[PDB]
Amino acid sequence: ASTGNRRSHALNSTKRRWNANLQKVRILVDGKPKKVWVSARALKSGKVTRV
Amino acid sequence: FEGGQLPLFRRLPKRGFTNINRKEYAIVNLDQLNKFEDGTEVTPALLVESGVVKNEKSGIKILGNGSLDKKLTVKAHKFSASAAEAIDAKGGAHEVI
Amino acid sequence: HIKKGDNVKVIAGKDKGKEGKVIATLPKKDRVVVEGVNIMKKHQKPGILETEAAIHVSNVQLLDPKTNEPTRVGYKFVDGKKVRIAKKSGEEIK
Amino acid sequence: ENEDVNVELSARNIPGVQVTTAQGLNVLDITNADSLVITEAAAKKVEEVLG
RNA sequence: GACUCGGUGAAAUCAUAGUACCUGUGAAGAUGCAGGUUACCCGCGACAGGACGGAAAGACCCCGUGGAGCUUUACUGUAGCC
RNA sequence: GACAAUGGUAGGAGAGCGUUCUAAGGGCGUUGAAGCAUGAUCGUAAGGACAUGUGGAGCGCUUAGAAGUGAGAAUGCCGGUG
RNA sequence: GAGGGUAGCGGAGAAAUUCCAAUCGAACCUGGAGAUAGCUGGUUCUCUCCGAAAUAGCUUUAGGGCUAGCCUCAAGUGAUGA
RNA sequence: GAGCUGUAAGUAAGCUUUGAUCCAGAGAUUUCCGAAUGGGGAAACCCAGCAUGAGUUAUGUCAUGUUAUCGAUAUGUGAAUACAUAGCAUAUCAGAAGGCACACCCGGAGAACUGAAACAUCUUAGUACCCGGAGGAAGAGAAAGAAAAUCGAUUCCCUUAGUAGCGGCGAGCGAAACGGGAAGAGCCCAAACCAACGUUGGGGUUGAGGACAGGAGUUACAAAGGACGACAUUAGACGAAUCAUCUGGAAAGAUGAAUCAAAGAAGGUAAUAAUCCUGUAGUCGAAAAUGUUGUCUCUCUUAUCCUGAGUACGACGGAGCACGUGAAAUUCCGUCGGAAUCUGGGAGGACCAUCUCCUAAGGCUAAAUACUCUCUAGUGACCGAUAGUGAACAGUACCGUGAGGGAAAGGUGAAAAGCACCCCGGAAGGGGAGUGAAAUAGAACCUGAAACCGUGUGCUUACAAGUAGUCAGAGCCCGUUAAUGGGUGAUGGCGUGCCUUUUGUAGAAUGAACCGGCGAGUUACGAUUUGAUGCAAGGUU
Ligand SMILES: [K+]
Ligand SMILES: [K+]
Ligand SMILES: [Mg+2]
Ligand SMILES: [Mg+2]
Ligand SMILES: [Mg+2]
Ligand SMILES: [Mg+2]
Ligand SMILES: [Mg+2]
Ligand SMILES: [Mg+2]
Ligand SMILES: [Mg+2]
Ligand SMILES: [Mg+2]
Ligand SMILES: [Mg+2]
Ligand SMILES: [Mg+2]
Ligand SMILES: [Mg+2]
Ligand SMILES: [Mg+2]
Ligand SMILES: [Mg+2]
Ligand SMILES: [Mg+2]
Ligand SMILES: [Mg+2]
Ligand SMILES: [Mg+2]
Ligand SMILES: [Mg+2]
Ligand SMILES: [Mg+2]
Ligand SMILES: [Mg+2]
Ligand SMILES: [Mg+2]
Ligand SMILES: [Mg+2]
Ligand SMILES: [Mg+2]
Ligand SMILES: [Mg+2]
Ligand SMILES: [Mg+2]
Ligand SMILES: [Mg+2]
Ligand SMILES: [Mg+2]
Ligand SMILES: [Mg+2]
Ligand SMILES: [Mg+2]
Ligand SMILES: [Mg+2]
Ligand SMILES: [Mg+2]
Ligand SMILES: [Mg+2]
Ligand SMILES: [Mg+2]
Ligand SMILES: [Mg+2]
Ligand SMILES: [Mg+2]
Ligand SMILES: [Mg+2]
Ligand SMILES: [Mg+2]
Ligand SMILES: [Mg+2]
Ligand SMILES: [Mg+2]
Ligand SMILES: [Mg+2]
Ligand SMILES: [Mg+2]
Ligand SMILES: [Mg+2]
Ligand SMILES: [Mg+2]
Ligand SMILES: [Mg+2]
Ligand SMILES: [Mg+2]
Ligand SMILES: [Mg+2]
Ligand SMILES: [Mg+2]
Ligand SMILES: [Mg+2]
Ligand SMILES: [Mg+2]
Ligand SMILES: [Mg+2]
Ligand SMILES: [Mg+2]
Ligand SMILES: [Mg+2]
Ligand SMILES: [Mg+2]
Ligand SMILES: [Mg+2]
Ligand SMILES: [Mg+2]
Ligand SMILES: [Mg+2]
Ligand SMILES: [Mg+2]
Ligand SMILES: [Mg+2]
Ligand SMILES: [Mg+2]
Ligand SMILES: [Mg+2]
Ligand SMILES: [Mg+2]
Ligand SMILES: [Mg+2]
Ligand SMILES: [Mg+2]
Ligand SMILES: [Mg+2]
Ligand SMILES: [Mg+2]
Ligand SMILES: [Mg+2]
Ligand SMILES: [Mg+2]
Ligand SMILES: [Mg+2]
Ligand SMILES: [Mg+2]
Ligand SMILES: [Mg+2]
Repeated sequence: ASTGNRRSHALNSTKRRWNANLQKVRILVDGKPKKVWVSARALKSGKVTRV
Repeated sequence: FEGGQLPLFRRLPKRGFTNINRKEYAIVNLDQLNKFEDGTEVTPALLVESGVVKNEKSGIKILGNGSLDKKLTVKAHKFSASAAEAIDAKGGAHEVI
Repeated sequence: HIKKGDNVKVIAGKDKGKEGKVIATLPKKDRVVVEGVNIMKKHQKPGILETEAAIHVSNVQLLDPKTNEPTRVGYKFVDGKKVRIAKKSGEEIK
Repeated sequence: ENEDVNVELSARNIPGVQVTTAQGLNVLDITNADSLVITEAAAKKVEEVLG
C-alpha cells in the first residue's frame, strides 16, 4: 500500500493510504494449496491461479 | 515592505513576456573597423582574433556609428542600412554570411 | 652509553671537573649516581646521613683512554658485537 | 635556473641563506634577502619569463 | 520563650552614608532641596508612625496582528458513519 | 602673525590610546623578565616612563599584519568575602 | 498488607478541572532548538567637528513600519539663500 | 643488552649477561553475564535431561560433552480420509538472530514552532525524530537520451544563473541543455533457431540486430588454484662537531678562541646549547605475519521467423519532477480498463502531420564523488586551568522511581636533600637548630591583586544637621621622581550618587551588598557605494 494525500477543496492536505484490493483465495503455494491474501489485479494478470 | 501599505511592486501591473527564441547579435560599429589596413577582408574569425568581438552571440552585425575611412571587404551576418551604405561608399564591399 | 663502573668526568653542576666511578644507573630517569658527586645531607630519624644523590646523565662524560680528555662515545661492530669506541681517539672503551 | 640538488643541499643548513629556482621566485623571498646570487642562465630565464 | 551569664551560632536585606523636625519646594506625599527650629559622644530593654519598609519583573486594568483551555447555526478540515 | 570658530542627547564624520597574536628589523634579561606593591613623574585624553620593594624566567621597542581587543550596571554567570 | 493492570492526541474520576512521584485547562525527560519575542533589560577605551526629531501621508495602523520633513559626510553647480 | 617484580613510594622475598624486565610477529590460555541459545530468571544467578567418566557397598556430590527457535538437507512414521497431504520422531548443516561512529549511503514513514509582519494554499521541509538494509563507499549507469550542427553510458566540480520558469504570481521556491574540467569501460541474458532426454546444453543480444541462408581473465564481461620475485607495513641500528674564563646554587647566558653541517627541526639537561643527552639530515635492517603487486603458471575462447503483455497506455484519485493541474509534456503508486508486433513502437513540453533522434516494458558493471568512531605521520598569526572537551586531576561525585541531568578539583624544589636534635604543648601548632640559592619554597607548598579582618600611631574629633566632596584656609606633623613639596585639617563658601527610562527622576520609578574573573554588531557568501591600485576599448578568469 502506498501513501499519499487526501486533498480538500481548499487544498488542505491530509495523509492517506491506497490499499490493494486483496481477496482471500487459495492458490496452491509451493505445491501446497493455501488460502492467502492476493490482489484482484494479480488474479486478473494470470501469474497466480486459484485452487 | 511599506508597513502594510500596498507595496509599489504590487500596485503596479505586470507587463510583457520573454521571447524564448530571442536573437541577440554582437555589434561592430564602423569606427571599430578603422583598425584594419586598406584592402582587408573582415570576417567573424578576424574580428574575434583582433579583440573587436569577445562573445559572438547569435552572429555579428555591423552598425553605422562612427566614420569609416578605410576600404574593406566585410562578411557579417547582418548589416544596418547606414553600415552597408558607408562600407560601399568608401569603395569597399560587403557580404551577408 | 654510560655504564656502572665507568670513570666519568662531571662537566656540569656544583662538582664540575671532578672524576668518579658510576656507582648506579637509573635508566628510566636518565640519571646516574657518581661516587663523591652531589653529596646530600639527609636527616635520619631513628642522624645526618651523607650520601650521593643522582645527577642527570648529560652532566657526566667518559674520558678517552689515550688522551684522558672527555669524549663522546660511538659504536662499532667486531665479530657480531657492539663495542663502545671513543670519538676523540677511536680506541675501544673498557 | 632549475632544481640544483647539490646547491640546495649545500646551502640548506646555513641560517639566512635560501635557495630557489627562477620559476619559484616570489616576493617574500626576494624582499627578505639582503642580496641576490643568481646564475647567468637563471638570470636569462627570469628575464625571459618576466619580460 | 523573651531578659543577664558560659558554649555554639544563622537569615532575609544592603548605591556610598557623619541618616532630625516644621512650613514650603519639587515627577504635584522629602533624612538628603529652601528658610527656620531643635540637637553633646556611645550603648542596652522596649514600640511600630516613616524609610511610598522586606518578600513575589501586579493576579485587577489596558496593550501584543502573544499563548492556552472551552463553545458554537465562525471559517476550513477531518475520525467515523450513511 | 592676524582674524574667526570650539554647550550638546539620538545620530553622522575624523583622529588617536591600550590589549593578545604574527612577520621583519633591532634590543633587554639570574649583575634579575613578566606579574604584583609603593611613590611628591610625564602627556590635550585614552594612557606612557622611571625609582624602590616583592618575584624568579621570560619580555619590550620599530614598522606592518590579524583580532575571542577595552565592562559599572543585563533581578547577568562563577568564586571569594562582608 | 502483599502481588498486579490502566500512560499523556492518554489514563482514572460517588464529578472537585479531581489525581496521574511535593504547583496538571493537559505529567516528566530528551530532541526540533539559538522556536518566535513589532516587548523589557543589557551593549565594554579617548578626544576632535557638526548636530536632530517627537511632524505629514499611508498602514489589521496607533509605544511598529514605510516615504517625505529635520541631521551628517562627500562631490558638483553658482546667485539661485537671508 | 643491564637492570627488573604496573601505576607507585615501602619493605620482604626473589629474577637476571646460562640474556631478565622491555618491544614487535605468531601461537596457547581465556571464569561468569550478555543475541545468550537445555529450562527458568529480578544480567553476571537458580534448576535440569541425556551420554561418557571419577568417586561411594550404594545414594547424595563432582568432571566433560550435549540439549533454544526458525531455516536447510535426508531417513522414517502417520491423521481427519481410501490413496495422499498436513502433522509427528530422528540424524546431518551451522544459514539467521545481536551490535555498531551505524558519521557518510539507499529505502519506509514523516512533524511543529517558524516565514508569509494575522492565516488556511504556500513555507519551515521531505528538514527533526522513528523504522528497515547495507558498503567501504552507496546510489547511478551503457540512450525508446541530449538536441536541431551534431553529440554519444553514469557520476562529480566550474559555468550557464538567482537566468528560464514556478508562485494566495504573495512570502518565497528555482532548474536544465550547450561550453570548460576530474574520471573513463563496457557487458550478460530472454526470444527465434539447432543437439539430446517441458528440461538441459549450443546459439544470440540490436537502430536495425539476430535466427535461418595467438587474446581475454577472477574490479562487471566464466571460475578456482599454485611458483618465484618485488615493494610496503608491523620491532629496531648507525649517525658530524667545544673548550676556557666571568657571574652565579647551577651556564646552555656574557666574554675569548674553535669546530660540524645532506644534520641551525624539536625536546631535555640546576638560567637561553647546531657541537652535553634524546634526536635531526642521511644510511642501514626482518625470524614471523599481513597486505599491494610483476612475471611464470593456471583457466576460457578463436524481413521468412524472433526482438521482454495484463506490459505500454487510458480514466479517476494521488505523488515525484524547480513547477501549487495549469497550455503540463516527462516519471511513479492504488483502482478499473487495456495495444501494436519493423508497413512495428517511443520521444522532441498539450495535440495533429512531416521531419529528426531513439528502440521501453530483463540484468551486471570499476574510476572520478560523500563521511571519520579510528590508525600512522604531521600542521596551526587555535586554548592555556572561569579558557580549551563535560572531563589536563569524570560521564565520576552528586541529584532523580526512571528516562535523564551532571560538577568542583592543575603548579614544593634543580635535586626529597620533605626539617636529625633541643624547647612549650595531651595533641594541634609553634620557637630554635639543620637542608636548600630561597622555608613569607614546609606540602592548604610558584606568583599571591581586591573585597574583607586585625595590631601600632602622625594629624584630627564628644554644641553638632550632613550625596561626605570641592574651593578658600590657619594650626600641627613630615621631607619628595625637588616640584611656586607631602600628611592631616579648626573654620568659611558652594553642593540632592550612578545607570536605565522619560515631557520631566534627588526621586518615594528600574538596577547594583562588596571585590574579582567571565559576559553583547561576528564570520561566510551575494549586492551597493566609497577610497586604493593595475590595465584600459578593453578588463578579468
Ligand atoms: K647537560
Ligand atoms: K515600583
Ligand atoms: Mg520566661
Ligand atoms: Mg548567649
Ligand atoms: Mg528637579
Ligand atoms: Mg508644588
Ligand atoms: Mg516635610
Ligand atoms: Mg536644611
Ligand atoms: Mg535599640
Ligand atoms: Mg515602623
Ligand atoms: Mg514594598
Ligand atoms: Mg510587570
Ligand atoms: Mg503578568
Ligand atoms: Mg490594583
Ligand atoms: Mg562640541
Ligand atoms: Mg561656546
Ligand atoms: Mg561613525
Ligand atoms: Mg582610530
Ligand atoms: Mg592601538
Ligand atoms: Mg605576556
Ligand atoms: Mg571581549
Ligand atoms: Mg553585576
Ligand atoms: Mg554573604
Ligand atoms: Mg509511559
Ligand atoms: Mg477523586
Ligand atoms: Mg486545581
Ligand atoms: Mg468549575
Ligand atoms: Mg501532585
Ligand atoms: Mg528549527
Ligand atoms: Mg530563545
Ligand atoms: Mg554647534
Ligand atoms: Mg507625536
Ligand atoms: Mg489593510
Ligand atoms: Mg553468556
Ligand atoms: Mg544460559
Ligand atoms: Mg534465559
Ligand atoms: Mg545452523
Ligand atoms: Mg546456526
Ligand atoms: Mg552496521
Ligand atoms: Mg546499517
Ligand atoms: Mg505568520
Ligand atoms: Mg534505520
Ligand atoms: Mg540500518
Ligand atoms: Mg644514535
Ligand atoms: Mg651527537
Ligand atoms: Mg661552558
Ligand atoms: Mg528490448
Ligand atoms: Mg507532482
Ligand atoms: Mg512529471
Ligand atoms: Mg508538466
Ligand atoms: Mg508517453
Ligand atoms: Mg591560574
Ligand atoms: Mg574546564
Ligand atoms: Mg619547620
Ligand atoms: Mg618548630
Ligand atoms: Mg623549628
Ligand atoms: Mg623550616
Ligand atoms: Mg616571598
Ligand atoms: Mg603561594
Ligand atoms: Mg547652643
Ligand atoms: Mg567641640
Ligand atoms: Mg543630622
Ligand atoms: Mg551648603
Ligand atoms: Mg528623550
Ligand atoms: Mg510618566
Ligand atoms: Mg538616589
Ligand atoms: Mg530614599
Ligand atoms: Mg520597569
Ligand atoms: Mg536592588
Ligand atoms: Mg561584579
Ligand atoms: Mg547586522
